[PDB]
Formats: sequence, C-alpha cells, structure tokens
Amino acid sequence: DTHALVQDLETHGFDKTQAETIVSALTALSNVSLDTIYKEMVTQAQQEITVQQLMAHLDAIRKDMKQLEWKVEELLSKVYHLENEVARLKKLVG
Amino acid sequence: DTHALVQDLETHGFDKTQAETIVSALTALSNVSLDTIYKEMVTQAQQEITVQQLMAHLDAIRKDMKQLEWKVEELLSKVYHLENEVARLKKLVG
Amino acid sequence: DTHALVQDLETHGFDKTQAETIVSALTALSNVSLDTIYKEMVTQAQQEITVQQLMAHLDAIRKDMKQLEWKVEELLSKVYHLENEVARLKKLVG
Repeated sequence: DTHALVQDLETHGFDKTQAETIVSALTALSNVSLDTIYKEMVTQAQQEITVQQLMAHLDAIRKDMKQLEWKVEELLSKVYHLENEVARLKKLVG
Repeated sequence: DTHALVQDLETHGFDKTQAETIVSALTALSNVSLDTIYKEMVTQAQQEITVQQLMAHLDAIRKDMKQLEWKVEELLSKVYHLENEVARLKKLVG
Repeated sequence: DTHALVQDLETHGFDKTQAETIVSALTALSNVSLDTIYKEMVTQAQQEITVQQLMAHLDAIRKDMKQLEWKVEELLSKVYHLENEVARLKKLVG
C-alpha cells in the first residue's frame, strides 16, 4: 500500500512530491502489467470452472457405463433362463 | 509509455538523468518479471489447446460408449426374439 | 540483481540511501504483485498436475470400459449359441 512506501522514501532523502510521483509511477506500471496478465493468462477461477465442467463430463460417462453394466447383467440372466428352457426342450424332443 | 513517466518525474523535482535512470530501473524489473510470468504461466492459447485435447479424449470415450450401447441393444432385440421363439416352441411341443 | 541497479542509480545522481530505498520500493511492489499473480493465475506446473489427474480419471473409465466390453462379448457368445440351438429346434419340431 501507498502510505508506508511514500512514508519510507520521504524519510530517506526524498520530498513529498518526489516520493508520491515515484509511487504514482510504480502503481501505474504495476496496474497496467497486472491488467495485461489477467487478460492474457488463465485465472484460477476460470480453471476451476473448466475442471468442474470436465469432471461433469466424466461423471456422465461413468453413469452411463453403470447403467449399461446393469442392462448387460439383466440380459445375462434372461439368457441363462432361456438356456435352461432350451436345454429342457431339447430333452423332450430328443 | 517511457515519455509521460520521465516527463512526470522531471517536472516534480528530478533531473533528466535522475528521471531516466529511475525509469530505466522500473523497465528493467518490469521486463524481467513479465518475461518470467509469461514463461511460467499458462496463456489462454495454451489452455485452449489442452482443453480441446481433453475434449477429444472425452468424445472418443463417448463414441465408444455409444457403439457399445448399440451393440447391447442389438443383443437385446435378439434375446427378445429368442424369448418369443422359445415360448412358441414350448406351445408346439405341448 | 540488486547490486547493478543500486550501483547504477548512485553513479547517476543519487545517494547510497536514495538508491537503496528506491530499489527497496521496486522490490516491494514487484514481490507483492508476483505473489498476487502466482495466487490468482495458473502456472504450467499446476496445469501439468491437473491434467495428469484428469488423465487418471479418463484411464480409469477406459479400464472399466474394457471390462464391460468383455462382459458384452460373453453375452454375445451366449446369445449366438442360443440362436443356433433354437434354429435347430425349430427344424426338428417344424
């Protein structure tokens, strides 16, 4: 912050005006630089949103896979029951 | 950029040489610090490439999931058809 | 880093104390800015770790996918074999 920096310069061989204008210049470049960085780079907030979205895709796929697994298990049981019926039929006619 | 900053210092109790050397120091640190940031941090253009790659992986898995779903559906239709055939056969053999 | 900057100021119309306090101010703002940037933005090192974690989730899903594929193959074989048995049975009774 401004005070303790302007305060420091004044008490180490600078004027009021010299210390404030120096600090005005430091702030000026700081703020334009940060502004350029925040625009060009990826913020942690943007990253968090992207990651949540990718985890939402992964969760939807996992959910589908579970459902398909359950549907294959049901088909397997029905196939089992038909195998028994068919084996029984073969015996009757055979 | 340089001008209005050196201009400001000179007109607030600094020399030509004092204002330029100050500004030379600000530039020096700004430029090395930015250079270190632009190298160490992720740009939007790099993010986009990474995200697209992750979305391509997710799309391939979704596409494999769809094909497997279709293949289970086919199996389902065949099992249904065998259920009906077997029920018909049981009827014939009395 | 500090030296050649304090050295430059002194030799261009500044004191020992004036040159060091200026440089102390440049360091102060540099370091708070960088600290704010490192907290708010995504580094390449962070990105690599996040990407590896997402790829570990994708690899777990691809692994589960293979096991479900195997299970569909086992259903398919059983369904195919029942189709043949049934086709044969229909001929015998038909």
